[PDB]
Amino acid sequence: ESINQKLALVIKSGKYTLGYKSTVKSLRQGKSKLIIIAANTPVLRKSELEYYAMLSKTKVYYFQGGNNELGTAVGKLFRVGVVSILEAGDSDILTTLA
RNA sequence: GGAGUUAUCUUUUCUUCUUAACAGCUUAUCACCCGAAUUGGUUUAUCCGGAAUGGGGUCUUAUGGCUGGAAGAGGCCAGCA
Repeated sequence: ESINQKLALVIKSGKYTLGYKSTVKSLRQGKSKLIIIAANTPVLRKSELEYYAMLSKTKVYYFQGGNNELGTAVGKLFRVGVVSILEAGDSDILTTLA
């Protein structure tokens, strides 16, 4: 499974949140278990979500496509840089590594 | 405030007067509102704002207007020696 297939399942039973400030919260306190980082996410602010994730030792999914492919997988128009997955729910993203 | 026209006739008809550096007061655009849940802006709007979120949160520039200088000075037009 690719994570964009499983993102539609996070919407229902699980919880996600989008944003730089939203992911900054979630890596510092550690409410996110798995973040997603896209391709064309801005210069400084992308690197910090890699940093804080390695620091707290929260997991990072490095994405295949760009911000448009990531944004359509959740559901807004804008160039979604990150998706912070708090709870999985219906998503089979846990049992990818078994 | 001043004058009803040489010719029939005219006092709410025409004309003249009707003003003033600076400092203080304090507005459109931009960006840590990047970020972005939401949606003010004819609107296509990812955008940015009423409204809501962080970390602990807010800000610059600036047509005009308001206020001070001006206790004082000019000026339609007249009164005396």
